[PDB]
Amino acid sequence: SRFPKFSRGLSQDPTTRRIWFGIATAHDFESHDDMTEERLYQKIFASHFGQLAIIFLWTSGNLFHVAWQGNFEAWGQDPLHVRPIAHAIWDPHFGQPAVEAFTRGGASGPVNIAYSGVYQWWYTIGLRTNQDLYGGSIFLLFVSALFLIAGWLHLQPKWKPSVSWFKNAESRLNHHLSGLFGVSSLAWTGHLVHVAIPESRGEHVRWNNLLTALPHPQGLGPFFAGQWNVYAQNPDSNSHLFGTSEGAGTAILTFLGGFHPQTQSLWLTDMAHHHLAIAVIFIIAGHMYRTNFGIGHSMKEILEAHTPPGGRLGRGHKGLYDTINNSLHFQLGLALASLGVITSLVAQHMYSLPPYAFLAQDFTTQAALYTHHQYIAGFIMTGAFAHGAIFFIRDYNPEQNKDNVLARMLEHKEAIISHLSWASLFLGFHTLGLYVHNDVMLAFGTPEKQILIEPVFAQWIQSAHGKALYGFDVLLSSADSPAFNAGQTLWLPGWLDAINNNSNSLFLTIGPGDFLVHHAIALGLHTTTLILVKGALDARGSKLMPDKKEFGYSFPCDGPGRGGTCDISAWDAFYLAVFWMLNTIGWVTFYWHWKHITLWQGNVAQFNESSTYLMGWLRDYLWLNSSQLINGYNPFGMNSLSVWAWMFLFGHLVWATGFMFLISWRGYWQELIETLAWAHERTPLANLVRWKDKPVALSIVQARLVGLAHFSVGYIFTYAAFLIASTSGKFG
Amino acid sequence: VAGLTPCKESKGFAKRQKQEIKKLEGRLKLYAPDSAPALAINATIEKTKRRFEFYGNQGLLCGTDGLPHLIVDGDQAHLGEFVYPGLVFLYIAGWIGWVGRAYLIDVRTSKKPTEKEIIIDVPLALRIMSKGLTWPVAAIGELRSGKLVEKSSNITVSPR
Amino acid sequence: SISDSQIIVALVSAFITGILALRLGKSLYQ
Amino acid sequence: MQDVKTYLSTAPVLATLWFGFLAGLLIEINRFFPDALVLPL
Amino acid sequence: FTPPTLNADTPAPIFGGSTGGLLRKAQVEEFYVITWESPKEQIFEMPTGGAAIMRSGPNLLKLARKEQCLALGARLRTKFKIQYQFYRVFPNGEVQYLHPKDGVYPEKVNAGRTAVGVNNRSIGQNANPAELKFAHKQAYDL
Amino acid sequence: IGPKRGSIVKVLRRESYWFNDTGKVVAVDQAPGVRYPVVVRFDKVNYAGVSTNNYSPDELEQS
Amino acid sequence: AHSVKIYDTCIGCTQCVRACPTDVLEMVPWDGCKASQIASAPRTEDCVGCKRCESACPTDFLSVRVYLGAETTRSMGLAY
Amino acid sequence: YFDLGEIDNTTGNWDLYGNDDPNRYNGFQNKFFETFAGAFTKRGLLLKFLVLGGATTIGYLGSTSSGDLLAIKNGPKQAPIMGPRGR
Amino acid sequence: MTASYLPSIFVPLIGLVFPAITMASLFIYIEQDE
Ligand code: CLA
Ligand code: CLA
Ligand SMILES: CC1=C(/C=C/C(C)=C/C=C/C(C)=C/C=C/C=C(C)/C=C/C=C(C)/C=C/C2=C(C)CCCC2(C)C)C(C)(C)CCC1
Ligand code: SF4
Repeated sequence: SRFPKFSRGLSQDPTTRRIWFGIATAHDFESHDDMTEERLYQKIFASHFGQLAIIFLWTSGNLFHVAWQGNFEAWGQDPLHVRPIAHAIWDPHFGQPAVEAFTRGGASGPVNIAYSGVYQWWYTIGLRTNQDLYGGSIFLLFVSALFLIAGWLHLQPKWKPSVSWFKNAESRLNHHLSGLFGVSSLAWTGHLVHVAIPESRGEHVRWNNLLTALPHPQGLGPFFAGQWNVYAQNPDSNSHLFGTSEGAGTAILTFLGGFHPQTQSLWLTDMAHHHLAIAVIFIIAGHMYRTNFGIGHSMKEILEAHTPPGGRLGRGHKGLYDTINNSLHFQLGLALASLGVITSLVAQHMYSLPPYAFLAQDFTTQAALYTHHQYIAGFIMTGAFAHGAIFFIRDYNPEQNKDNVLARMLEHKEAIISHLSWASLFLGFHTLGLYVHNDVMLAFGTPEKQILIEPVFAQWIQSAHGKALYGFDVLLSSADSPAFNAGQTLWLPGWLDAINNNSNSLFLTIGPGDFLVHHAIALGLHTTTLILVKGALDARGSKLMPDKKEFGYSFPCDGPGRGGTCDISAWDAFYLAVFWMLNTIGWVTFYWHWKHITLWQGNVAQFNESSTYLMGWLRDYLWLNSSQLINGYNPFGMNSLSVWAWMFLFGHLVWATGFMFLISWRGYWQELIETLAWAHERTPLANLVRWKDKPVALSIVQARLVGLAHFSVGYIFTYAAFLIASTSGKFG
Repeated sequence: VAGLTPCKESKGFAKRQKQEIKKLEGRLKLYAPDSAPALAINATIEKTKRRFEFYGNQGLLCGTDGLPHLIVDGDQAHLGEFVYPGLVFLYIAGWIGWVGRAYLIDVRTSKKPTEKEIIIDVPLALRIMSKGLTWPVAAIGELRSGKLVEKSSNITVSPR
Repeated sequence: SISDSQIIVALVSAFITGILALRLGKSLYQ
Repeated sequence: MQDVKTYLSTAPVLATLWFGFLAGLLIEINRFFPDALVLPL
Repeated sequence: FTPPTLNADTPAPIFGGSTGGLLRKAQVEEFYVITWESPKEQIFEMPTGGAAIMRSGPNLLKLARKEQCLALGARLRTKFKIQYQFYRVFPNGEVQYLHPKDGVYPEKVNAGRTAVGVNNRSIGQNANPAELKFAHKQAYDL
Repeated sequence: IGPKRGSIVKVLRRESYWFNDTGKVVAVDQAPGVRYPVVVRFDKVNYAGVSTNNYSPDELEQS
Repeated sequence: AHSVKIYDTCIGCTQCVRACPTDVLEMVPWDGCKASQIASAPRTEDCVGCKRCESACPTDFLSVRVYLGAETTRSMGLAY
Repeated sequence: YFDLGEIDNTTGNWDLYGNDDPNRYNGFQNKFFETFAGAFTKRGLLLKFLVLGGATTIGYLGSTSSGDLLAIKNGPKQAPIMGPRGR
Repeated sequence: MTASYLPSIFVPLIGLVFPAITMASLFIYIEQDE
């Protein structure tokens, strides 16, 4: 029983593949040998605890480095002219120009400038000194230690929970909606009201004076007497400076809307009310399902009773409760689908409605924070679709799902794949033809001959929000609508002042280039959805190979016969759609960074004239913003962007190195390693050294994964460098 | 509409007409006035002046960039930007789709159906390329009679 | 700014956390 | 012409003759009616 | 069928030496010996790479893989009318006769061999993997 | 056995390339014990390039 | 190592055995076809997994089927 | 070339460059090396003090190094470079 | 910076010693015959 011990079939492999696949089949717990239901769910539960401990031990070190090597107090004194320091650098390979050039933010040595928005976050939430961040780091060290204790505890046989506890979906949803989403957002509200609002108003509220510092002039009297408007009585004025007592109000739960006029960020009183609202509604929504007390819902009978009587949905959702509850890949795919749609809702709502103080002014931090959640969301959504494919191979029972909606997806799967194919082809011919046409017209000396389409649907939606720039004047931009008159005394005085401003990123002025790149975005989502729906629905089998389910999920191919069956598996469709999410989110974040990099220095006409054709994208965005990127180090000297100039070139290595695994395939390298094995076995003084693992080439799935991971690492490092060097070196 | 001035009264659209002829007039300064390459630039200037006087007379909308923008919502002023040439397109594109569909039905009932697609039967092709003129009356006519779509019992379907 | 002795408190509490991470990894093995 | 016109009716020749006529037509539309961004009819 | 015994006295084809021959897998794991009877002195393509003069009598060739024995064996079954057999030799000294097992080649049917690895159903009647979760059996071996 | 020689049948076998496709029967084996006696010829080849396949009478209907 | 399975759709055309480069397949007597023979895989531990038998099988869908499972030094095709 | 009496000679188990000379040094040189390298013999013992001794010897000269010895302990020797937008 | 010398200690151990601890202990572990 060698490594890997979870799979007996890989332990008898005498090659290097045994070393490789044991790393990659390490967390695929259900594919293990001598493996049961209880061990599956308990190992997944303790792996969740280890994941929670890693997240909290990560946050602890991102708090410890700000408290220890970062100037959080100096950034708190002046958040506009001080660069936030992540951590100090101890590199033995620096020369004296590198030590003298990485010393930023008034530090004593070479430090890294934090582009993660942790200073803006911790400032808005109430943390002011380094001692508060250190106490938070020790507290989250304790929390991660408690989660390690709980992870070890639930693997002990006294505290092992059974699968019936794990598959209790009603109790899990009630205690998740009530506890995880309700009492934590009500806990939050208690922080935002007790700590963050008085620290925005200058009052230092800590644990020593928690029971004495009253958050309102009349606290908990008007709450229980019903007059809640006392908590919205005296809001913060427009002369309020953040962190100071002057210009401040006393109301803890306002409904002002819009932005704080000095930080260009959301009001802590609004976010406190926001959390009291997504706390009351989640504790009320957490009393829905039936657990132990007679009242509630059984979701099995909800899904059984939700059948349309015309038969257009077949049996409806009958048999889907056992389908989700028995399949961990269905629950994980649903969780990652929801998580991608909310990690992208995170990205879309922290740039346009900045929630943290002095985050809108720090431009490259905002750029990093958008690109972060759009790449983490384009890998979470692809993981959702890949887990739908793994559900259809190793977890979907056609007998249990008989003529329900999930079986009817397989019944008309060629219609879904062909219509996603039509939509992708439509968007591709139209977007490419219009961009290439606008390229030809700028090439042929005639900018007026472009097909420029004003995006009047989304401009109509912006005028429906309150933008008076386009002059549609339908609702919330005209005073004759009932929605405006229902809102003009309640939230719209903040919202209209925030949306009619042209310096912020709240619902920006869009044009024909925005139309064209939104069809690029629709092309990217549609073609990624095409490959992923095609992988998920041809997961069990297809007309080329009907027994794809009996070959597992991530099998390489089926041989050169029947024309050729390369990339036939559903993992290979996931593999081909990782390139499409990289291209999609590359287009998304190209559009974001160029729409904002022209907004921040003022000349939005550069984007309005140049984004309609791809030579403007190549020249005015990829070439123009890379001026101080690749000049980070020269023969003459090196700048502070030099690490971002190396990380850019580094990306062009790793990405191109992926091509070595994605173009060249196995048997060339297998014969090459055969010649290498002969050469080592015949070389004098080196033949004495043996291998225990037989040297083989990388296997076919492993080759696609290694090329895909290299492609992804190079792709995220070329853009992390360019994006954090073409905004942080030319601020604006 | 959508914050766009008309191109006949747009100062940016008239600026692009001024700086395009001036680019071509400076190209004309290094040639003889009766020379053959100077007649091409003189024809280019008259092609440019015809273009700018055509864009302003069609009620095109020009933005702050001085460029004509198309309104594709279906505006009664803006029918010839998307709706009128879209219906012209879909008639021509449906003509391509109807005579290629009717050719495949005409060669499926043949002795060698695969030799009539590499070697396209031009008397069979040209007698239905004329018939693709009236194709909305023949596509919805086949849709109402059920001949447009095939029933799913006779369609090759990959297994679940 | 934090002090010298507070770094000692953090390093012990991370070493205690590193033991509890080592204890879970032994139990995840078994 | 029992076989010469069969070669002339093949897929690459008929694609060359149609797209030669098609690009020949669309160029000649773009001479007498150039810079056409809006259909007036 | 009595299996043939490896004589270990028949000589090798006249070969100048190759670098594609026996590596250390021959020394510690296995190597394959193919024995065949020849009409005359011919020249054949070596499956390790090269050409050798094969003898006028019985020949012995040492190969590293079982695929090298069939690639040689099907070469001297189609180009030449030569019956062949090969063996599997282990480093302890045991010679395991491998092909043909019944004495007649597996393309031709023999009554002595039995059906093993044969399913009485088709591919479309194989069971789904969702109803065979957490078992040693899989969708095809039952 | 079989429907008829020279008849038009439709394949009900899920894993065949010619599922829900019109095929022409060229041979039915009347020997007992044969699982798939009906030999059906198709106008279109599969990915292997062949058009000849053997099916049981339970996997075909007359169309 | 690799598991090669023969199904009852086989017609006994023998070309799966003829395409086999490691002598896995053999033709045993059978009563379910005109040729009165079906393939079998007794030496399936010698299978490299190349699926030359699946490329040479004329039955739709395939009668010989190779499932890539645990891979050893037989099924990796090494000489060292 | 197959023998069935000598299985190693017919498979490639050859000492191609080996020698069967028993000794070529003297007793004075041999007794010096086994005395000094006697505490370095056992693999489990040698792996313990090489990890523990190797961790100390990189932390010593990492910390006792000077400004001219290593530039990261020298620190900045000029005015800091101010970035754009006053940052 | 509070303690400037812990950069000079932990970056050599977690950068050089700890991979030399982890990769050597894994290479023993992945090549155990057991
Ligand atoms: C009130 C009771 C209670 C509460 C607090 C929880 C709490 C939790 N359970 Mg649990 N559970 C309970 C009872 C409870 N459960 C019951 C009764 C059942 C029995 C059936 C279960 C059975 C159950 C299972 C079997 C599993 C859980 C798991 C978990 C964890 C979820 C994963 C996680 O941490 O994500 C944290 C998620 C959130 C905090 C919600 C955030 C929502 C979105 C995604 C984000 C929105 C937040 C906001 C925008 C972000 C701003 C922050 C940003 C500034 C940084 C969490 C600790 C899993 C786990 O991790 O195990 C250790 C697990 O395996 N539980
Ligand atoms: C975080 C990782 C890490 C760290 C701390 C260092 C540290 C160092 N690198 Mg190194 N390096 C690493 C990763 C690492 N490297 C990797 C990943 C790459 C591959 C791309 C390189 C490639 C590289 C090369 C090519 C060279 C350096 C050199 C240097 C030295 C530059 C400082 C100097 O001028 O000393 C000057 C030199 C000294 C003061 C000599 C000290 C040598 C000590 C005494 C060794 C003592 C025994 C040792 C500790 C045993 C280790 C046991 C084990 C547990 C780790 C320094 C020792 C240079 C050097 O001089 O190497 C020594 C050099 O030539 N690095
Ligand atoms: C295959 C599969 C799978 C998966 C799938 C996926 C992944 C999907 C996705 C999907 C998605 C991811 C979707 C999403 C969606 C969303 C939506 C659909 C939204 C909508 C919204 C709305 C409708 C709202 C409304 C509104 C508006 C619009 C405005 C105003 C406001 C309001 C609110 C009113 C699973 C796992 C299950 C398993 C099985 C198989
Ligand atoms: S081994 Fe490679 S080339 Fe051969 S069929 Fe599989 S994927 Fe295709």
